[PDB]
Amino acid sequence: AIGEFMVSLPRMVYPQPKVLTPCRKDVLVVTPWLAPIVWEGTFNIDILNEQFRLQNTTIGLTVFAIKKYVAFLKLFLETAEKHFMVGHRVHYYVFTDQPAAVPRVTLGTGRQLSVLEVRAYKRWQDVSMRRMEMISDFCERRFLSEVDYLVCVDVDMEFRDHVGVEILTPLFGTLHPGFYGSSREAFTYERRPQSQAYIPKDEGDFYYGGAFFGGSVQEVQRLTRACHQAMMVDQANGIEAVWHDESHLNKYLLRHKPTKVLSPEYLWDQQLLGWPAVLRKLRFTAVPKNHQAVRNP
Amino acid sequence: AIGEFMVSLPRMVYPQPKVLTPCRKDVLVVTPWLAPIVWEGTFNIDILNEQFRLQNTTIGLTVFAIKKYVAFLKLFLETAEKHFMVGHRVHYYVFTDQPAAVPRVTLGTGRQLSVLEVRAYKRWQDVSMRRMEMISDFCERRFLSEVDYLVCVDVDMEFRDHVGVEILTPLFGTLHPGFYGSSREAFTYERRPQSQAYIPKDEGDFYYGGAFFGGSVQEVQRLTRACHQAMMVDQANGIEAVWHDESHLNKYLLRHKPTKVLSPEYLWDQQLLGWPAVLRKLRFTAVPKNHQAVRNP
Ligand SMILES: O=c1ccn([C@@H]2O[C@H](COP(=O)(O)OP(=O)(O)O)[C@@H](O)[C@H]2O)c(=O)[nH]1
Ligand SMILES: O=c1ccn([C@@H]2O[C@H](COP(=O)(O)OP(=O)(O)O)[C@@H](O)[C@H]2O)c(=O)[nH]1
Ligand SMILES: [Mn+2]
Ligand SMILES: [Mn+2]
Repeated sequence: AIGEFMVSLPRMVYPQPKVLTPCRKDVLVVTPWLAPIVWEGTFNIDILNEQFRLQNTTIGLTVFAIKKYVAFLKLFLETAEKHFMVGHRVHYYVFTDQPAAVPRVTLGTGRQLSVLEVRAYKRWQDVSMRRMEMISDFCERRFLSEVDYLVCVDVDMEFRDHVGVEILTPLFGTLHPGFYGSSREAFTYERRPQSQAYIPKDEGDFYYGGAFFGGSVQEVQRLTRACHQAMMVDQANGIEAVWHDESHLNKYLLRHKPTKVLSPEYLWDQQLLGWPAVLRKLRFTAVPKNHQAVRNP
Repeated sequence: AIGEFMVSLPRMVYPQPKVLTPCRKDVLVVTPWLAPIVWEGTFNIDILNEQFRLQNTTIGLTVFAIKKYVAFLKLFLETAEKHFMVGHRVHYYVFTDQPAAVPRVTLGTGRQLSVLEVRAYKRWQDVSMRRMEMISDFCERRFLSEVDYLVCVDVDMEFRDHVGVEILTPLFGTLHPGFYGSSREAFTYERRPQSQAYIPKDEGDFYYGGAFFGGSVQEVQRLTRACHQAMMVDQANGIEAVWHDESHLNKYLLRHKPTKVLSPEYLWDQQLLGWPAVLRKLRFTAVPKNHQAVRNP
């Protein structure tokens, strides 16, 4: 549940925090609005696991596998079983136009998977964008009654290392791996004022990735509905934002600041970007794909 | 109010966060449980002021002025008017055995003061300790219906610099200025197992000061009631914790981790400790006093 039951941590033995030693010297670990930026070295997972297990936390994970992207499910789910929220209650929600294509992946105790059938749009842009509507449609259907937090990710990915309760918070976004070191004017925000996703050149905190966001069910409902409604205004006006759902996500998180930000450890592409010294772990990574082949019949 | 009304920030122009530049190189700015540690340089007050003003936030400030400590009220309140939550709604709650001794301090718009008459205990230790019971007694009386957050401080103090909405969170404690650089075994926790405040030598995150804590009304109610109930168990067992309410506060915050920690900028004694380089601002500081004289007839 969320809202903090009154509970007490047990005695624990762990290293004392070091007030006069920074946990990272190379990166920003807190935003200007006092949201943690989650990097390895910022958290003691044992403390966090205790806190969230005592609250009996259930995490939902949404993933869309539409048309040829069903091919990504087996590795996605296998690796989620190794690395995502292990020890906590997990409910996977696989949205697909092909239920019979969902692989039979063996789940650990306390973990379940539901298949949600949805329609397939022709254009990959529309498939990607309509995730906001579909996630918002399923808050009342399932999520409010089944999970405490939702984590909403791309399927063309694999887990390689721990992704756990350190991410959980009312609202989070993830630093896009292409832009974490970039100046805001280089961010690929929507720059046309005729779109609802428009962000001027002198605004913006971060460039968040569309492939990994989440929060409490309430906050995810708000985000997804807002982004969908904004998309529909754009469609009525004959404009499609340059990066689709990601552009609208960025507008939303500029205006509604996240309560945690995940570092690019949580959203990476090793083929394109290697393994920089600033990433102590590569947690959730792109699986190589040929856009043209996989997005079209 | 608290619980986040759906609201949007206006357009704002401010410096871009620097992902690859730490906001402080000299101090820890986030705890191992991902609570911000509030130091100058960690926050953009303009963003935070927007967030909290859009939620129409009201902050209660409790202060006890019992027996001779009424002498501290005028400077406390005058300086709070200059530095505490300016621009936000504030409700001061002055607990005293002498209502006629509360000075007539001129308040800014949107700020009010209530005088709450309470009994005076003989021993200063009991006066200090019984604040927990009294704060807890006033959650149902006033606070739940009047304020969003409570800030609970010593009176023998003055504000010298900004203390604002950067502190606000469900539950906060403050690093005691005598111990922020100390190892845990040097912390003056209660070390006798026969007290409810007992903390073993291999446990503890920080040594929090009894003179400055707070949070949402709900969380402050929980803390104060727990500390009072623990005090009463100790009294029945013929033991008084070594540092009184501070010892019980430390036990509570070990077991129930705060969601922000304030640096010693927020609780300082310049006479005893000077102005170290690590303090960029001295915000809330001790007023010199002679313990023996001021605590006794
Ligand atoms: O034919 C498609 C196109 C997209 N997607 C979903 O939409 C997400 C976003 O698209 P994609 O991963 O192609 O975007 P990219 O990471 O390349 O920007 C995918 O991970 C899938 O979950 C899908 O299921 N089928
Ligand atoms: O006779 C007394 C003793 C204590 N206090 C209150 O209890 C707080 C804690 O006591 P004190 O400041 O003496 O503790 P110290 O800061 O010296 O540890 C004071 O700030 C007052 O708010 C009081 O009002 N009258
Ligand atoms: Mn993708
Ligand atoms: Mn004091």
